[PDB]
Amino acid sequence: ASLSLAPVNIFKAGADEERAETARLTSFIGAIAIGDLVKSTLGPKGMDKILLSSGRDASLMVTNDGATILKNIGVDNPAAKVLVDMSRVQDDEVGDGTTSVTVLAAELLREAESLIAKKIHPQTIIAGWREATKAAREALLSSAVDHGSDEVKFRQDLMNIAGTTLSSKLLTHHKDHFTKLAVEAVLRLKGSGNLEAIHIIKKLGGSLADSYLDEGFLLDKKIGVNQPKRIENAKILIANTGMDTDKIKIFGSRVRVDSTAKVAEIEHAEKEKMKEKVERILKHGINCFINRQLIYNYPEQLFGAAGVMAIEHADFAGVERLALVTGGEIASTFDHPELVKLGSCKLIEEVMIGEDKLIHFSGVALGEACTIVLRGATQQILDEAERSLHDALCVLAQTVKDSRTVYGGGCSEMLMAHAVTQLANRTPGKEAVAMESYAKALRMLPTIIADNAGYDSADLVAQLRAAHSEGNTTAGLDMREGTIGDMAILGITESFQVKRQVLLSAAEAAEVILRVDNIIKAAPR
Amino acid sequence: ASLSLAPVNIFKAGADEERAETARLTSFIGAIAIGDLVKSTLGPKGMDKILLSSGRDASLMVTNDGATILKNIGVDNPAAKVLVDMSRVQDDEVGDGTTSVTVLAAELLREAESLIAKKIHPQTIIAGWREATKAAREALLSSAVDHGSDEVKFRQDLMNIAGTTLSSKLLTHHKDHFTKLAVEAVLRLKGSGNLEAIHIIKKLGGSLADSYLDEGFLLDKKIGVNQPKRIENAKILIANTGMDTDKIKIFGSRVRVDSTAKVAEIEHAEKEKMKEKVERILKHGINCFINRQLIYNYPEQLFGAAGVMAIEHADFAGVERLALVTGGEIASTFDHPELVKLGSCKLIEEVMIGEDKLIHFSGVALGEACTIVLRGATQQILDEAERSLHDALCVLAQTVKDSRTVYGGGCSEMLMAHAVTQLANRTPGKEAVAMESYAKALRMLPTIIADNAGYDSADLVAQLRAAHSEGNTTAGLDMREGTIGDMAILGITESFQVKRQVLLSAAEAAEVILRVDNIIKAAPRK
Amino acid sequence: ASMGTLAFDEYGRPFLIIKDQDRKSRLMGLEALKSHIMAAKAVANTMRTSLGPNGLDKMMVDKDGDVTVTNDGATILSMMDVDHQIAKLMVELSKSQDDEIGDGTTGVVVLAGALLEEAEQLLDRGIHPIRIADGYEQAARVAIEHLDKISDSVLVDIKDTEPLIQTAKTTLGSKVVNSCHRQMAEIAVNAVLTVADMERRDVDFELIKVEGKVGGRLEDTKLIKGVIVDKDFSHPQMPKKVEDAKIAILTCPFEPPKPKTKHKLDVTSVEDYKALQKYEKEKFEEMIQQIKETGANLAICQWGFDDEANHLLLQNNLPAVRWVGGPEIELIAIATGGRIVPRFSELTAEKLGFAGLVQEISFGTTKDKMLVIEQCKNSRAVTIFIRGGNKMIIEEAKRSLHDALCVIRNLIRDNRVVYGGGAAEISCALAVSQEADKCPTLEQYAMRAFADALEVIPMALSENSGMNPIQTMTEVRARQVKEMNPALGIDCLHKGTNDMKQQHVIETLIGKKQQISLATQMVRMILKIDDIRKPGESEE
Amino acid sequence: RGKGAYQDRDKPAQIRFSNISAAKAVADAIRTSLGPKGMDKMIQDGKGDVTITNDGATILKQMQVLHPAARMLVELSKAQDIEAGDGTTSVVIIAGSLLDSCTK
Ligand SMILES: Nc1ncnc2c1ncn2[C@@H]1O[C@H](COP(=O)(O)OP(=O)(O)O)[C@@H](O)[C@H]1O
Ligand SMILES: Nc1ncnc2c1ncn2[C@@H]1O[C@H](COP(=O)(O)OP(=O)(O)O)[C@@H](O)[C@H]1O
Ligand SMILES: Nc1ncnc2c1ncn2[C@@H]1O[C@H](COP(=O)(O)OP(=O)(O)O)[C@@H](O)[C@H]1O
Ligand SMILES: Nc1ncnc2c1ncn2[C@@H]1O[C@H](COP(=O)(O)OP(=O)(O)O)[C@@H](O)[C@H]1O
Repeated sequence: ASLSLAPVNIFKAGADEERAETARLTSFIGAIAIGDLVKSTLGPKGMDKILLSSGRDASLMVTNDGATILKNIGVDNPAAKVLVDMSRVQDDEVGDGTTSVTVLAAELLREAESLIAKKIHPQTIIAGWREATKAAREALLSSAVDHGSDEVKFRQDLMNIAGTTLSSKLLTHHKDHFTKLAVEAVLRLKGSGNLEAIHIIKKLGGSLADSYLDEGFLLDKKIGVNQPKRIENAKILIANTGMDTDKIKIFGSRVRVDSTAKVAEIEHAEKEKMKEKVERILKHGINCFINRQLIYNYPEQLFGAAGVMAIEHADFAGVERLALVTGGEIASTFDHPELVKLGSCKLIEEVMIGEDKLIHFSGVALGEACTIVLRGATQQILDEAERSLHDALCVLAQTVKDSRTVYGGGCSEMLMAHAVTQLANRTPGKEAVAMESYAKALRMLPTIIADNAGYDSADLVAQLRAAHSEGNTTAGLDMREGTIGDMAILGITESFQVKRQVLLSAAEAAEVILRVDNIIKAAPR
Repeated sequence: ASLSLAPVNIFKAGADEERAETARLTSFIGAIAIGDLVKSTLGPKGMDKILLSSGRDASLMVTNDGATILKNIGVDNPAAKVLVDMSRVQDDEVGDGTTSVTVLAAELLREAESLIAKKIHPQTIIAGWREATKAAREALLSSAVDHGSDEVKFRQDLMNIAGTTLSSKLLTHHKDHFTKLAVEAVLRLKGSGNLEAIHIIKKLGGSLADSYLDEGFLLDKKIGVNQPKRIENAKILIANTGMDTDKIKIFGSRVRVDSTAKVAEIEHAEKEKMKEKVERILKHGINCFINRQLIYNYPEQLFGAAGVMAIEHADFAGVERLALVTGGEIASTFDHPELVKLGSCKLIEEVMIGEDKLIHFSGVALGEACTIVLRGATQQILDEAERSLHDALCVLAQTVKDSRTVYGGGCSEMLMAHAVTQLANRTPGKEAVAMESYAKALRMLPTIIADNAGYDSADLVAQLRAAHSEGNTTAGLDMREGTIGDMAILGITESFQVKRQVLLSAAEAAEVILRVDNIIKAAPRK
Repeated sequence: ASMGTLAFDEYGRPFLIIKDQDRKSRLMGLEALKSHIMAAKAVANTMRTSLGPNGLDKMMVDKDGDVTVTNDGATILSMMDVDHQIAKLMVELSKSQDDEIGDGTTGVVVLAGALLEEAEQLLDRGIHPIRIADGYEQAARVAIEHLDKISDSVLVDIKDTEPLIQTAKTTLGSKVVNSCHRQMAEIAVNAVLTVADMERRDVDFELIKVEGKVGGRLEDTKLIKGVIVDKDFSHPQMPKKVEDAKIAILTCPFEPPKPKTKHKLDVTSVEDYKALQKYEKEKFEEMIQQIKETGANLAICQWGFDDEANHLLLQNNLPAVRWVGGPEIELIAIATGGRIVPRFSELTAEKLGFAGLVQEISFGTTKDKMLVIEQCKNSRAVTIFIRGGNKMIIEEAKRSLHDALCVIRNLIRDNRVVYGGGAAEISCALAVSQEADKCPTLEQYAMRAFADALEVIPMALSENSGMNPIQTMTEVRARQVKEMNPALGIDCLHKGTNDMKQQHVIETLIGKKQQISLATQMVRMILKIDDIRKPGESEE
Repeated sequence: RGKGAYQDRDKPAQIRFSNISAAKAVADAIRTSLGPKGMDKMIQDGKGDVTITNDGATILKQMQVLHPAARMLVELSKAQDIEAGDGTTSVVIIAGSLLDSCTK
């Protein structure tokens, strides 16, 4: 029975239950709504999107990646919340394919709606989809190719993959140069899998071509007054002390005086203690000093008299990457000047770019940190460029970890679709119908990928289907003229692990969402 | 340059026209609504539908045929009006298949909006649908069969076709008796298409199995007071004479007298003229008189003195059919007894069924009429019975006019499916995709056909596909077992002409609907 | 029995009976019982769809906006906006069945639903609830006797778990995790047998936590015989991997403890200030030397440490973590065999737990790592790590492993088991029909009511999948007449055979008898209650 | 073998349940006046017309109801009265009970 047509509604105010078909209608309609809201960023012609803040903040951002929309969007449909959860999972896994897995899930749900309207049970659909996913995964691994051993081929595949990632973004104008720059940046880590080490800056104005890579480090903390402005070839030490009005941590201590003479004596004692601490710091043999918290007037005056620069407002990430790139060691007790390693740098300077004073590091010792200069007229294009660069770094790291790759741009999509169609016509029953709907969603993904360019779909899809039937498993759609051809020679390749992860995530999300039959609601607040 | 975002517009009070894509959305959702309201009445497991007008009148209809269902319904989508029009055209052409063509058009528009979502243009859709309709018509022509030359084969085909037609109706229990009755009535008409020659009574009480095609007739008029209650072997006289408050048509004459003696003499004049008129009536040698208008006390008293039956309030259609079947004539001047034709009758009596008195007629001369007694439990089950009988008579008459037949019940449907499937596989382009969606809707019609009983769809589709692959143009579904069978052996037979008309009309209506892009609305009157 | 009572006294004066009677719907008696039974009707019909492997999964959005997609009925209905006390009573019924067995919680609810289904028609016939309850109790005794008669038991002990693996796979088939049923069964049995007591004692579920992180693939779900630590090392250059580590239990911050009562210290002169500074410095020195005296590898701080302590630990190269939750401290102390340490006074190398292996785990570009502890020679805690494509499949895996482990615990408790999937239900229906045929007539209506009530389980199983229910019902009943077997039932997975035993489906007999008894008792109690008070003021 | 037809559409079923509910409302409003041991009906007209009797079909003619099922039950009762003349009250009660059975 259903509570929709019942003598009583056992609910509080605002809580309701709806008929099974209506419940799935609402859930899957919310899911497909979020799906086509994230849609239209597929392919190299993906249109950008503004991430506006409805509140008084009014923070306006633009991005071509749909995951940014997913992380910052209001949630109404519970299935939409499930979709954003799985998409965030995929994004934390790999930096590309998040919008791909989201749109695949949205389609799978909309043809699930259509197929249930076609009088098919959800369990049969789930079984057919599981069979089709197994077939698609086996086909994808059959055509998967790894070329990590060959260093020249590995570098060429890195070129292709970074170009693939940047094609969907607006940076396609300098795609090749930014590609070689990012590949050099990722190889600068000497096989290190971390990505927070690579740091980026923002500078208003200038052409996009002005963007480049800095091998050293870029710093944007001001220098003191009395200390000399520029001293090179110094030793840099990182400290975790407050370095401001240092007082006894004992809570119960208090001062009880009968006259101002003892007050002045205590003030002089505090000044002498601060001077002793300053001398203890200077005992380390340091000229460029780095601090986290504030530095007051007396210590900065003492540093200026000592001719030693103190750098404040160095946050945890900044000191982290500075230690990674120079080998400096963080310290909190300065009673052992020789027991803490000091940072080694070749050249330090305070460059003047734009209308700001930026400290630039050159000749870093360890080199385990990359600093990238990005130039843009507006902050929006700047953040879009940095997000695209970060996604490129993520996909490059994923390729470095495993070099198993496949031919994308609809090519491997046609492989999967062909395998699933072959199995569907091989098998009888409504499971075949469900998994053929799976296959048609698979085919319609690159359909809209290409149609985002205002091109034709059916002719190219049929041509690629026929060519891959002939055995042209390396044939893929070319965005340059909206035509077909050898996908590899276009220099556009996709990692096999990313494709497999996207396929599995979409399959599992569709399976878990489809099993929902009825929606029950508690009392809203 | 559209109205999606424009600072200024041109509209009247309450007027807001709507763009092409949302025009397609609204028209197609209206078409879907029409199809849904006409569907679920297909196949032997069809389910009846009730009507209830939104006003306080609440017009209530019970019928298994979708044509009457769509006859009485509020219309707001003009495409819905197009659908109602084409269904009514099919109904005026033949009796059966109107719901079939309506649901075909509805599902075609469904697949049309699906293709629109699939990013295709309507013109290519229309071209592909024309090509697919051509191919389907060719395939239907391939397996057409006619057996009208042999009278016994023709009667067997009539038996099968009427049984198939009445299976989708509620009378499936007595299908055999009803089919025999329909065959008897059709062959009693001598092949004439005069539907007005057929009348069926709606009387309350009894069981539907008791229904029979009596050779005579029934009169619902009342016997006079002084008139005899039983006259046998009389002569049927039908008149247009008013003979009530009889006055000259000249309205320019009035009575301006100076004495009541003049008025009394005038009244004596009208009573004498009434006596002369009664004498003129009686001199024709009559015993049963039929009149359209009312009868006063003096004429009935004189007739009772004269021993002549009088029948009043018999409408023009009934008396005309009585003259056609018997031999009487309608008259207005009684100075020509020899120039007025009279019929021949054998049995006129009264029958009491339940608690109502009916004047029973029997012994026809020509027999060019069909009257069937119906023992309906309620008024609505009666209405369903007459609707089903009329549909059976219409389809039998159409088969008489054109005796070409085919095997349907999904078998022919899968035949068109196979033909369009090969056509799609043998050509490239979006045209092939559009006509494949065409064929998919064609196959989706048997989905409703079989799901009116809760049977499997895909398994039977594949089974019939294989059967037609071996060439079995007779392999169709059977509601008894849900398997394949020989429609010729199983008796499920359909008229070739009716099916071809249904297919062509559905294709034409779909083409007409797809050619409209924008719908503009003026200021609403409400 | 609506909007109060209309009397207006009897000489024309205004009349008052009950407070707020202008709109009070006064509910006592047979109509009140109708209201309660129909509310239970709604609850049961909304809940029953989660029965059987083909049974679908309900979702709920709580008052806090958190979704929950679930297959196990107990947790499906455990968070319902219950208003009438009968629904709450059914909730405690489900809870009692769940903590008594763990599986079959759906069975009691559906059985009670069908019992009330025919009870309401029996009430409409004009039958007072007392005789209905007595007949229902007689019927429950008959059903329990049949269940005892058709029992069959096998070996369950720790040495052999192949039947346990089959039972776990059968139980998890109803859950979406049925893709890798063998893998989850094996890992679950390994987890439960990692630490367990076989002398009819409880297994420490405090030490067995089902926790995992999103990401990866479902088949990556693997068992970690150890402890999972969320926190990470504070220093960048600090080493991330330590082997053969020793756990230093610490329950005090790395700062000089302060007096509990309010205190005042008078610092007046330069000498006082310098003396306080050097006292505090020597206190840090004493604390750091005391910490280093034990020589432990890993130090776990509940209250954390400051920057100076962090640098001192860095120079000493002694791995340590900060701000760890108390229950986690208890778990790690039990697993490593550590001892309670209040402060540096009782800090020594002889009270340190041992961790076999400690590692930092990375899941790609997240900047959020975790600490895994395993390989302990005396590990008293074992945890199962589950991977999934999203957090809600993770939750579903959590509850699926929970139910599987509960089934394993029930099997360990006793080997008295039976065959489910409606076959035993059909046998019970046959027994109740026999009792109706062989017992006084007046209560035979309650007899056959209880029979039709027990008949709903195959009803729901069939209509969940989609096969024709009643033809299968009659055919299986006829075959069971031909041969007595609790293994002739519905082939939900469409395996083509009605031999339920051949399909390797095992459920505990204690669970089924408790299900029947609990359902009968709850139905009898609800039959005898006809009082609920409502104000019904229809506030605006 | 296994599953058959999914049977996705369900709303007309519950609409038919509503029709049966109306039919039973009329039926149990009619039921009481059967037999010498029986007691007259319990039905008041919305307009206000009043009749008082023990023969059922008179009450059937009392009601001016909306649902077509009730109207055709009235037709059934009057048809039975026309045909035989006795048991008309029984017919309506049987019809309502059968409708509830169809529900179940
Ligand atoms: N040159 C190309 N030709 C065809 N398809 C491409 C090309 N470059 C990228 N793509 C595809 O477009 C998709 C869009 O990628 P992007 O928007 O960066 O993230 P997501 O993959 O999550 O959508 C990629 O998944 C990729 O498969
Ligand atoms: N025994 C049968 N087996 C299969 N199909 C049938 C059978 N009887 C009728 N049909 C089909 O059901 C359809 C419905 O017929 P009916 O409702 O009488 O008129 P309409 O075709 O206008 O709806 C018919 O077109 C006919 O082809
Ligand atoms: N393979 C199977 N075939 C038929 N019935 C099954 C099968 N597996 C389990 N069942 C039945 O389905 C019922 C529901 O089990 P499940 O949903 O796993 O937990 P719960 O019993 O708590 O609802 C069980 O009582 C069992 O008898
Ligand atoms: N004296 C009697 N004793 C027992 N039953 C009676 C008696 N008289 C009538 N009945 C019962 O009353 C029922 C209905 O009869 P009645 O009310 O006259 O017809 P209706 O219901 O059409 O008005 C019959 O079935 C008959 O068995």
